[PDB]
Amino acid sequence: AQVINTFDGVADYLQTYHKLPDNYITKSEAQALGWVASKGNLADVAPGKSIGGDIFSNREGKLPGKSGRTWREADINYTSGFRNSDRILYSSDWLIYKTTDHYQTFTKIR
Amino acid sequence: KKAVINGEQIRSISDLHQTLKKELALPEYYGENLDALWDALTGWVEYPLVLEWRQFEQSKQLTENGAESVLQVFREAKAEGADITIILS
Repeated sequence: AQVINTFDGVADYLQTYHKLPDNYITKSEAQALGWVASKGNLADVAPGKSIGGDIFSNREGKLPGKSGRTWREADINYTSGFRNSDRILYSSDWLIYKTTDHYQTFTKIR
Repeated sequence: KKAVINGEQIRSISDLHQTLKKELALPEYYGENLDALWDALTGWVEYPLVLEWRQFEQSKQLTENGAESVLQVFREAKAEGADITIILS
């Protein structure tokens, strides 16, 4: 399988190609294929895929909001089983940030 | 399944986050904030989920009316297709 899943790996791809790697499907697309989250079964129904691409609403306003700018997010460092706490966050105007603590703090990395 | 939030004992917004955690058997890494509850609700939690929030207006004043925005996240989650029943007692 074709996998790109690290903070630098996905960050550089988003900057260069303005698109997420192909190993990412949204929650919705995954739910359709048979993913039920509490079973921790992403790898059985979508091997090689990670959750990524979904809109991030930036509910605690920790990230720079501005009119016209949408945020989105994706899982980093996932292979199998239950999801972890690492995420990348990218904007429509390509700001990139990351979190390793299940969204408590966010670091700008590009 | 059946989780009961008593809005009398909800001292603060952190109090709430700890209760949601033990009551919905949220991840040990849980970030205790709204972005984190959204992800736990759309990507961790077992369904069907039925949430009973007793005594919501008390909850609101105590939580400087921030209980409303965590009520909004369960509604949004439910509009996305999550099997959540909210019972405002």
